[PDB]
Amino acid sequence: MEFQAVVMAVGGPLLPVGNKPLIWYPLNLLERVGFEEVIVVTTKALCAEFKMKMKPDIVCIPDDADMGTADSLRYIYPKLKTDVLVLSCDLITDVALHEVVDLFRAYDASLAMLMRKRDFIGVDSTGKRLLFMANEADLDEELVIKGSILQKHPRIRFHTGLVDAHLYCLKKYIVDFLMENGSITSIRSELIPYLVRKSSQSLDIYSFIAPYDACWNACRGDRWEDSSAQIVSKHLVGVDSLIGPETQIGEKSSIKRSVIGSSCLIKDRVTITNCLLMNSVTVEEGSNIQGSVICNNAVIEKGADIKDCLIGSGQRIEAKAKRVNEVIV
Amino acid sequence: DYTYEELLNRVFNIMR
Amino acid sequence: ATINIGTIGHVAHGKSTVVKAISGVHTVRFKNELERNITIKLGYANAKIYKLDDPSCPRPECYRSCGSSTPDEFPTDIPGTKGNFKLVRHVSFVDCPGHDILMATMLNGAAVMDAALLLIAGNESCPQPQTSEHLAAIEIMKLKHILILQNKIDLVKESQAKEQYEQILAFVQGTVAEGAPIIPISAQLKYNIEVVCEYIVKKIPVPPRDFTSEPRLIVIRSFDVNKPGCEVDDLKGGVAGGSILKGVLKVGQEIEVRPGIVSKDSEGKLMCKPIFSKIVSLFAEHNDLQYAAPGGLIGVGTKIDPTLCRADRMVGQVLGAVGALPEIFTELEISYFLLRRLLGVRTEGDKKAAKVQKLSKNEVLMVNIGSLSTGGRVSAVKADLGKIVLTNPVCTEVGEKIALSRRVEKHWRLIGWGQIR
Repeated sequence: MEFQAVVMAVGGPLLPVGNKPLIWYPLNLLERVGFEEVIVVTTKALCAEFKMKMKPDIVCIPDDADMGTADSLRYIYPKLKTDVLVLSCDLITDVALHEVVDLFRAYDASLAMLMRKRDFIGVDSTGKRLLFMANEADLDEELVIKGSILQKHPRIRFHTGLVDAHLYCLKKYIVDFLMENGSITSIRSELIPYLVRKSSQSLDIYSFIAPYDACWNACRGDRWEDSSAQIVSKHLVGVDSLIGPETQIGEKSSIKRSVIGSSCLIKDRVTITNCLLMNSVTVEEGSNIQGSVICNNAVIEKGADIKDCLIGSGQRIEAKAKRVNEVIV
Repeated sequence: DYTYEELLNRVFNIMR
Repeated sequence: ATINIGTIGHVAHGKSTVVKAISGVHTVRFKNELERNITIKLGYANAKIYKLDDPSCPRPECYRSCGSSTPDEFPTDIPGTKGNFKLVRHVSFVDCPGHDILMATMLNGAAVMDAALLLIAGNESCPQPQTSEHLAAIEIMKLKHILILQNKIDLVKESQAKEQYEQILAFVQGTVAEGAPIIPISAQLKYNIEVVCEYIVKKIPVPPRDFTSEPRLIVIRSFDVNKPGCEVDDLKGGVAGGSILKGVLKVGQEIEVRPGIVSKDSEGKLMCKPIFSKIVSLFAEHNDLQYAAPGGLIGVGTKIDPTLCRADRMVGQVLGAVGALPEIFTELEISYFLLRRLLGVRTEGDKKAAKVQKLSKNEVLMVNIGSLSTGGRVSAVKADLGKIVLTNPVCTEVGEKIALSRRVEKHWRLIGWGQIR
């Protein structure tokens, strides 16, 4: 048996909706290979938009009001019996995911990580067996290596500048450790109980080599899709963009490094953007754009010149010769 | 008060 | 339980053995983290006071009146005499220390005490690092009986000795201290306790205190002894040494905390089902007086779920009587102002104290409502009106003790306050 997984809601997603919110491809390349009886923990208003998800499996699990991180696992505890995969939301996906789970099978281990595409993390010569990660401020103390763990393992390679993805190929031993030691928390920071060399059931502890997280994560939006579904007007000066169905397709515009959604009033004159706009965006009458992350329910016309000013929801503006300082929109 | 002036008259004859 | 008296001391002079010298009972708990120089809990003692043609301030021990705050030099006074010690007022000392980490402790047990005594340290530098910080949170809760409890000149050198206390009293414009005169003490030498420890009780009368009003209790303790492998019949409620502010708490007295855990379809705030609570057991600091006088502390024993009282996650919950006068809305407004410095560390740069970061959008908030720090994400908040956004439907009475915390590091900061309409 292997037949379950979970994704934690908050890191350590209500307002950010890129084309969709943070759930485009993780369910795709989680479910493009198997995984059709899954258990997702959720948290409210975001728990009831699950028809246009059109996933062949959705099982949501809510929680209490203001919770932490290990308590999620501790409350989904009474029904999970086998191999478990826990994800997070700080992820792009650009890799065939079968390799991390097959190496996690390949040592019969209990742990894993993702460290690929301030920051220090070590692993041996084969690239597989780790010690610990080092960060910018919790390690005000300098760096400590244990004696025997370097006496046996000859070298270690500290890595400099990749990103975490907070994957954990994982199994029942450490979740029993979490339910019995309940007060131990901080799943991102519970690395230190790893104990490669120093047990309630020989051990194997093991690893392998995204978004910017307050809520926005917008700058990584320039990403191809592995648009094509649009009412094709085929007359714009367009490159590196995307749009969905039932969208307004007018004329008189250039385009580069942009994004569009469904049901957005784009019919009158515009210029090039370098700026992403969600669904429900109304633009008209000759708009040159620069540096804007337009969320849902947007409207502007008659001389809008956006220059390095991202937006939000409830956009109410028509004319602003913009300076490059970003503002509330 | 008489206690600050009491200390400066009485107790600081042995104190630094 | 008539009058409380609160010593209030900021960073780095010592508040453990001086609490032992003049108050008697020192504060202790389990996994306590009790002090490093000054404490971080409410330093409370149990007192019964009597004066018998004697200026001294004795304890309920009725034989002598001294302390142990110095090893060498003992000036002492006329202590009193034996004979089944009497009771002038139901008084008891309490403490409120001055780090910035005890916002639960420093904000929950400060509006509920009655008299205040602000202390000046004697183990810090020539600049003043935290003198204008640790009664400025007590500024909005509006205590009245406030005094400068002048503390340390013992190891203090003469260049920084006799004039700089006036500069500290002028540097505390955010602290209500101009109506705080000086009755001095000594943290080491404890000289002449019969006048030094006299008018910290004798000059201080009853505060403006309501006798028979609603007990609108913000609670300070909820503790429990139910370790793995416990007894059988520990059915109790909040096992507390509980300072009350208003309302007489007799036997059979009624008191309600209306939200608790928020009701079904948790987007409303109230359903008409009051919370029935009959507090019989009340420990009057050495005795079981079931009839609790307002203002002073009494050892409170309620009757609720015992599971809910092990780890006190309920610092400052409003328990109010019948006649539910608190408000029902979830859009919290305040009439705030700002902290002018960004102080807590001493320097000569004026650079981290540049400005006051207001509310924003897509940006977090946290503020101790009483002593409850909730928050959430915001939508559109204006410039000079404080619209606190939250997630807890709570029928709290008046959040007139709030501290707008804000992250700059591992520790949060102090940037704001506010008075509820």
